[PDB]
Amino acid sequence: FGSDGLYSESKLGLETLFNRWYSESWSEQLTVCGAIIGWTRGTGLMSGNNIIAEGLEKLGVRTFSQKEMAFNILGLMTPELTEMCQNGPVVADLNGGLQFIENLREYTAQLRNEIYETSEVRRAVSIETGIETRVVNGENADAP
Amino acid sequence: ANKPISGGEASVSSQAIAEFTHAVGNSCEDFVPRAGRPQLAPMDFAIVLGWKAIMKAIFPKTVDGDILKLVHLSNGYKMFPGADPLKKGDVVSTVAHIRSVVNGETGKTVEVVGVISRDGKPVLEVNSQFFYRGKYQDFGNSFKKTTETPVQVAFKSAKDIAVLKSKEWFHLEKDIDLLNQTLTFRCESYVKFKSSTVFASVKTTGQALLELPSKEIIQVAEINYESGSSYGNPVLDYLTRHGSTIEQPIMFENAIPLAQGTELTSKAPGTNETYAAVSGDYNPIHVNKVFASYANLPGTITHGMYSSAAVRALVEQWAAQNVATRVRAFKADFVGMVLPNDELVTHLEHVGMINGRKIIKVETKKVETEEVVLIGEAEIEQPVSTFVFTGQGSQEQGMGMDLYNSSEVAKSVWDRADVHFINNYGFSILDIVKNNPTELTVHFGGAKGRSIRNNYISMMFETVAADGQLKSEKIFKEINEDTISFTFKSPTGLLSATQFTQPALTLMEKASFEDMKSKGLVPSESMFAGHSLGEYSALTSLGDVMPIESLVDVVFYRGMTMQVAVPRDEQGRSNYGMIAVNPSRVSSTFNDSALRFVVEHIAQQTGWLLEIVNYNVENTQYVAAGDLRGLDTLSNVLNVFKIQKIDIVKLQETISLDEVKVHLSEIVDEVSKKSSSKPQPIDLERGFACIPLKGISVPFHSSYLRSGVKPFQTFLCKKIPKSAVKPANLIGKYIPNLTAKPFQLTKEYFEDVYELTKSEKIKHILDHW
Amino acid sequence: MRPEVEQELSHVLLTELLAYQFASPVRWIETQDVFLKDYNTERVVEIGPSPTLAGMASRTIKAKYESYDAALSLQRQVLCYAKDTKEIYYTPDPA
Repeated sequence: FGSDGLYSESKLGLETLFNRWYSESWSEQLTVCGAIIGWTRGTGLMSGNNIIAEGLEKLGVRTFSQKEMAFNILGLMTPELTEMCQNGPVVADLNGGLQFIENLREYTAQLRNEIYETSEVRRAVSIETGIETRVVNGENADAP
Repeated sequence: ANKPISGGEASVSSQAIAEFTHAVGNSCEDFVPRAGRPQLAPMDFAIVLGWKAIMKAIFPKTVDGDILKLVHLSNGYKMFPGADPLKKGDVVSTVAHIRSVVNGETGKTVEVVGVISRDGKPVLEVNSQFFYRGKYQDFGNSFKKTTETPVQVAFKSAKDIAVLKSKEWFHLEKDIDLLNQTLTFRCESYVKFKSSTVFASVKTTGQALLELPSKEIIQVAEINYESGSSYGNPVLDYLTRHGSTIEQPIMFENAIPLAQGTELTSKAPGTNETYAAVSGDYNPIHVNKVFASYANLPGTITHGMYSSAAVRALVEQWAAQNVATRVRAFKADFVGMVLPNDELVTHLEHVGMINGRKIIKVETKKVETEEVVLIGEAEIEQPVSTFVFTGQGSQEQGMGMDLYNSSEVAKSVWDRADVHFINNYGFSILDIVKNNPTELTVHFGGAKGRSIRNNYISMMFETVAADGQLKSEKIFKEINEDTISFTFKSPTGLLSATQFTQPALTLMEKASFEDMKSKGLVPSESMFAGHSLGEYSALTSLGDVMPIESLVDVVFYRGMTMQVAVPRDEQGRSNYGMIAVNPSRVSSTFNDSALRFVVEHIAQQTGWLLEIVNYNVENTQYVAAGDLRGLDTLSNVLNVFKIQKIDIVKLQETISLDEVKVHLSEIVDEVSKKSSSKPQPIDLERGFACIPLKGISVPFHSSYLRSGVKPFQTFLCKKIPKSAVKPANLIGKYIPNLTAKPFQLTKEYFEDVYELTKSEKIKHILDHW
Repeated sequence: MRPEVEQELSHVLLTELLAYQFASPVRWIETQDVFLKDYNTERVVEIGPSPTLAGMASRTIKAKYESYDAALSLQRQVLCYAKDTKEIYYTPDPA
């Protein structure tokens, strides 16, 4: 996605723990259960990653709410899944099939500029059709 | 009142002119019948000729009111472009029509426009403005038709096109992307009135058009808004708050007073009976005291059109220098009346410019009660002008950069061509001008750098060898598909290189001209020429045949073919050069023919291609170019008979036998031998007449590179297309360097183009109708 | 000629007027005698960075047009864009 600082350099650096589990001495003190957190929608708030989630789900790809996504992580701590991590590290792709959209940066930015540009050409036209009705019918008759 | 009003056929006579100019005091030379030249008539004679048409407009039953309350508010004249004034034996016809019969809180205002037509073609129009006083409620007859101002609207976003397309009055004819482009609206209205603040039937019907980048305008749309019983104009309200008006007058930040140190007093006459006889305005509120007292006036007041015609003679005296053709339009508002025999002073001043014409503002007041009587302004043409454009050899590091930072229209031409230079050629021409470097490396790194390299491999030129023909080779032979960088080197700055000084000089002289033209400082009919490089800068600005992006293309290419046309040696030098000869610094009897014979003598004896390539000043400046050891004899033949001092034989006449072809033969031959003894990197040897032109290693404007014009012709034919040429911007005004006659389309002007070029492109049109 | 065939000849004249221009001598003596003494111009304006040929226009009117400018009593201006910018732009001093 880009323009995120060292966010992707610190999440990718955390993926050495699956190989450092074997090569080091902390196997019986720590168990690794890394989880790929998917496209989680926010709190229903005003976000650019919330407005395009509807058009992103038209491709057959699931986006998650924060209560569905928490149920996925809470299912990684069931006592049969805590036992799986003691035999070796466990990677859980909780990403909802979003890894099959290849042009994902350019497709999502196409969905932002689709939603934003019709927000302008409908607002400015509603403004200019409003102004045009007040020069023809006069400013005297706007009291309703 | 909507049909036009014919005013009949009227003539001009010498008895009508001379009685007119005496009645107003117009003692200009053009209106008095001298011997030799035809007599002219003033613009004020149009209200005499168009009196029967204009005054018939207030008369219909639909435009109602009494003439005894009628006020003449204003009256203006305007001459159509390209029109001569009225002659002595001129016969004219006039057509008038009414524009607006609007009502107000006081009575109604009638606007009448009448044009004068000489032999079918219109010469000038006159628009008046009358005012029936009273209280009127006839709104069924009230109308107003206009031609609205040329608003230009730009569309720099995709919502601006959608706002425009949502309007039902916008009929988009030719579907085209209007993003980052500008439309111009020529709209005209026709309004009926209902109660002086609401309308009855609005009809705005205009057009819209776009300038496409091959110097071409096309209609892209059509405005059609036919409403009724509305309150205002939404078409005009859209163009007001979105676009800006163009073709408007440009006012100075400080006006300048015109007749300084002179009081311009124009005291009203004793009677109004003489002006009423010379104009036909026989209404008795100016001559009869009974009618002037019945119509509630202070007295038998002076004609309003007298006051215009008498103050026009002061503009014709002080703004124009008593020449009538320079007065193109004059309007005046009759605010407050004058009685006969009262003193009044004017105040001429120059407040702005439009289309190269000067806007002189006048203001006439009475000297005693100090109330303003006449407010008007004129449209005095400038003196006849020529814009010459400088060639190469004069270039400074930082030229035009003070104008670049101050003017916004001189910045948008330097910027528009620098974007073209970076994206297509890999350097900045603003970087060259602001600090000329010794080196400049163009890099071909990325995907957009390998496309820049494709522009260097795809430019070709031609030359001849010792024997053979044209070759059609690459200019940059050292640029190929494995080349990652190319460097330009010049040991005396990069403004000294010809391929960088030519697109930097034509850009500055276009930036300089475009700043003047945006201020309204350039006349309509003005000649132009350029010396050696400026004739490309002349017709990109006054000719308007190529845009700024293709101008710098054909002139970077021009200085490139004028660089590889000479076979340079192991260094950057060669055997060809240039010298500047002065036939009166030395050898005080020489003329243009006494030195053209000498350079032809070394052109025939020992050959070597020595000729003169520009005749700048007669007997003062000739710059001749040739090869070294041929050009070195010229600076050591004419430069040696000021020391041993034989004056040449044509001091009075040649002797009756022909020794002049053979007595100066051995002196040019005894210097021809010692030129061969000099080393072939031949030095300059200025002498006393010749100035040693340094940096010019190519014989410009000779016939040595006659062979190279064939790739340069086919390059020009694809950057100056046929539709881009406007003939009226060149005919009779452009003066080339090839044929020093002005540009004309005549069958014997084409002869001199053939006997200088021998081109088959004009040969196969020379033999037709 | 017809107006739609005006610019056909005006194109093919102008390109050959430019193509052979740099391979033919510059006729600058014989064109200063066109915007002087054939079109009696009262102001010449040199658009350039330095007055090289605003200079040589004043040398021409001092050589063959001194009695001609006086007899017709016309006042010539040989203004250049580089240094005469006050009376090019009609912005004089407020005196």
